[PDB]
Amino acid sequence: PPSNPPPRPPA
Amino acid sequence: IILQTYRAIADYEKTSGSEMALSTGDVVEVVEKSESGWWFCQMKGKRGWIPASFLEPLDSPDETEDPEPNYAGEPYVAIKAYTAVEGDEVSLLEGEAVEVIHKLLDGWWVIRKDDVTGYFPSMYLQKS
Repeated sequence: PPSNPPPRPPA
Repeated sequence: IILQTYRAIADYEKTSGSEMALSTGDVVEVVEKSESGWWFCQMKGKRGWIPASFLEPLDSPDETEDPEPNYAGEPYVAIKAYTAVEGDEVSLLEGEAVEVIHKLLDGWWVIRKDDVTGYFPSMYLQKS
């Protein structure tokens, strides 16, 4: 997968 | 053979080549779920890594499928340094031991390091 974490949750 | 199906609850923009982009309402089939909090999913004409955070399922939409906290905590170590960005996040240095208290599917786990408790990326942690 991507090497950065995903973003925090939104909405 | 029979892929689970989920629904985008917000817009997402690709930041990297492996990612896929979303628009709210899109219905994806899920190929792989990574504890990282990134899921590999397919649409019509599109396939890429998507933040799981941005998905409801098409089953019981409001019921969570996250585990639940284990406040006793479980032993992990940081494999890669991360600096907190939000206030609720925890900065670590490569090699620090922590206690995982909640393995949220979104990739942002709750951890306790001595007297600081907060969120930290699961991708940057490992068991012991």
